[PDB]
Amino acid sequence: LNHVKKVDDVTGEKVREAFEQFLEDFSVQSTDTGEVEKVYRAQIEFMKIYDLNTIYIDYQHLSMRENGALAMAISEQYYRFLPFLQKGLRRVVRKYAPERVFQISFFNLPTVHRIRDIRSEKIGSLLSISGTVTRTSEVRPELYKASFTCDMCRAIVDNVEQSFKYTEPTFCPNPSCENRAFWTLNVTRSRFLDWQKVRIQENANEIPTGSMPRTLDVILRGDSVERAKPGDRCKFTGVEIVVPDKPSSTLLTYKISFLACHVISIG
Amino acid sequence: LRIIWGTNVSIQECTTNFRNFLMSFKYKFYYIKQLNEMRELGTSNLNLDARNLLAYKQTEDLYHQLLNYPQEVISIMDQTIKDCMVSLIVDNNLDYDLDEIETKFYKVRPYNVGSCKGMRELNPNDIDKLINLKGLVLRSTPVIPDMKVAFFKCNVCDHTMAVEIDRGVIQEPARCERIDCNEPNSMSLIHNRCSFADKQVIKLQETPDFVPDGQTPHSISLCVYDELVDSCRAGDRIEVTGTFRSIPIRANSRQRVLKSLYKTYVDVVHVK
Amino acid sequence: ALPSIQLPVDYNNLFNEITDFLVTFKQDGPKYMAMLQKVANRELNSVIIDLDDILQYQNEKFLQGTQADDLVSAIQQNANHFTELFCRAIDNNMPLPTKEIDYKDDVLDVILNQRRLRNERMLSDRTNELFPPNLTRRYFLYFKPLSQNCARRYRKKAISSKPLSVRQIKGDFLGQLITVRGIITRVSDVKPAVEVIAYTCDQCGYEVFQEVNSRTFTPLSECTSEECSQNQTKGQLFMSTRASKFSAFQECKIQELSQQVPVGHIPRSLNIHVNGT
DNA sequence: TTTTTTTTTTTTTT
Repeated sequence: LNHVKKVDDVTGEKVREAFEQFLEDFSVQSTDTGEVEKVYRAQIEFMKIYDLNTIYIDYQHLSMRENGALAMAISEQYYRFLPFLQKGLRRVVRKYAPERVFQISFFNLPTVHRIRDIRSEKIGSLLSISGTVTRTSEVRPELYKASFTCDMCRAIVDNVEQSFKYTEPTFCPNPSCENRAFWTLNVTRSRFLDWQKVRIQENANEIPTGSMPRTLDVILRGDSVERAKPGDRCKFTGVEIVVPDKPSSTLLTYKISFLACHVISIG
Repeated sequence: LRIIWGTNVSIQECTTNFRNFLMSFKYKFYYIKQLNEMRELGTSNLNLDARNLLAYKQTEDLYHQLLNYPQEVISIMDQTIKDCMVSLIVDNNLDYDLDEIETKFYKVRPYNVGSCKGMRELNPNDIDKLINLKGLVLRSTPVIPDMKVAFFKCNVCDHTMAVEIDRGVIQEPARCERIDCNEPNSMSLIHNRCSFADKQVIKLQETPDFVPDGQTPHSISLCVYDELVDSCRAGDRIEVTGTFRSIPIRANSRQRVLKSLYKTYVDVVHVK
Repeated sequence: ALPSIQLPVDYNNLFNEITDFLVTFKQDGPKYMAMLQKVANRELNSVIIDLDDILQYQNEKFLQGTQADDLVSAIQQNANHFTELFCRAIDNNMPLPTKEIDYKDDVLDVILNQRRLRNERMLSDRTNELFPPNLTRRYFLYFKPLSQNCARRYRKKAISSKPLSVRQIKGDFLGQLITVRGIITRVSDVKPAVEVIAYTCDQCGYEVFQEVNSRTFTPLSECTSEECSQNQTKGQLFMSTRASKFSAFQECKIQELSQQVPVGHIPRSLNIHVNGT
């Protein structure tokens, strides 16, 4: 049974090679004494001194190449466009460096937004927010991809299953294993990462007494995990999105889930 | 006249019968200058007044027709005044650079139509009507994400096709788009990617200044949308307006069965 | 499988007695002919049917023959069916015009007006099994007690009558219309409940009416309408909240008098529902 | 085939 045909990403792919250029083609301000060359090549090959599987880039600098118009499509449509930024970077560093899962972080964002400022438009978009920690919870692994199979009786199919449930594998296997069936969960081949849930509280100085500040969770996915300390206010990356527990999918209930691919302790 | 259901309020009349409503002080016992100040600011959100169509004619009855069926007339009104804001554009011709401010949406905020007393007096006989209400804001519920256009995929092909959520419901095709493929493959709904808008909820006491004496005041159930979300902080008796809404709830738990008594809240059109 | 046994109780003729009970009478024109109208005239909602005149009417139905079967005792011995039968015949002799109905005016009055006008007109195209009688009412039915000084006719024992304590309340009192006295406590706030409750359909429309029976029910969608059904694939359908009717409901517990009670024995409060006017 | 639960007693504590 042939697979035809894959699609597409279109603009997302245009932004793939365009952001590929930007991540490769500087991304630099000052010639000579700068702040030149690339600085990201210096940074990624210095990141190959380490291979911690993470990067730092400025959004402000991301403006300059397209005057920020690409920064837009990566601004609101970001969640949609992530898978390309990474493998595009990977395509680029495949020209440079080699057991690899790369993690993006964007900082120096245009403006700090409030929790009261939190709205549905921000979904799949980068945003800067800061405030006080509540209850850091112990770190427990992120599935990313897993190996689970068979699936009746050994399909050994290992990849993907990265959906947010996170169950399950066993989807459309082997051939011919015909699962259904058990996944069956294969844990050992699965690469894991992070993560801890830290609920941020809205800061007192800004909040308008009487208020009782209404606050939600910041999840720490990325090596930026754990860097926080209770009581501090910290710049965050937006990624509004949503979480499962009003609508239902007829063959539910949802709420705000704040994530950051990047965090700094400032504040 | 475009007769509609039992609401039976004529389209392409109210729009027109509101269209001559333009330019009246009058009387009173603004008007178009509010419509006028609106456009430079581009804030949208018509504030209105109400009473308007009361008592001035035309539409002395339409003032009632909105009270009777607000869900409809608000749709018509916003729709009309979008075009009336377009109609003011033809005098100055090219405006605001240009037709995009005509693309920018508008909405009416009717308030102070009659005064109905408390949640206490509220009745089943009227399940749709606008109500003057009071009481202090208790708490602001967390921001509720809301479903507008649901996004879908499959492993077939994999493809990106998405459809409107419409009423609170979700119906995707079991299969399939693109191409074609078809194929038995189940639809892949991305939870996150789909379109969303802001809704909230607030619980509110009924006129804590007033009591049926001695019994405790009943609780106002309010929700709102857009700007009205995070409107004011709380502890505000002040005033509230909106049409009534009620919905049955599932019970035990899960099970997909009704509780056979409708949970009752307010569509909360406006507050001043 | 479900054994079945004859009993002297028969609803058949009692229905007829109810027809002759209402609109035909004198002592209190009669109260049942134009007040019923005043309900259909929309100046009143509650239909107050006194056990008093059930007694006085049996004074017209016995003494004063010809003799008639028992009523107030048959009433307070059952208490529930007499609102589904005694009231169901009221549809028959209710005045038509009635006076000055208008339409809108009242919200949803035009809805039901055009409900059955679009129903008969969409039924007129198909003809060129009906909305249940409980759907169009706009009147509640309230029985009132006979203490009574004229209960001394007498039927003697059959009068309760007495505002007995909940301790006095018994298991054989299920399905029995009675007087109880006691203090109001906690008095749940008034809330709408439900009655039929027409949910619209999506492709060719029509409608179906799910009866509101008991305290809960299963919701339903599929498609019932033959046209949206089987072609194609099935007409979707959702609830129309303005097609719904809600009877008024406020439930309140009533505690014992505390001097009705034996000396020990903590007060026993009982559960009550409110319906209507 | 699953259902559904906060006072009262005692305690250690500024």
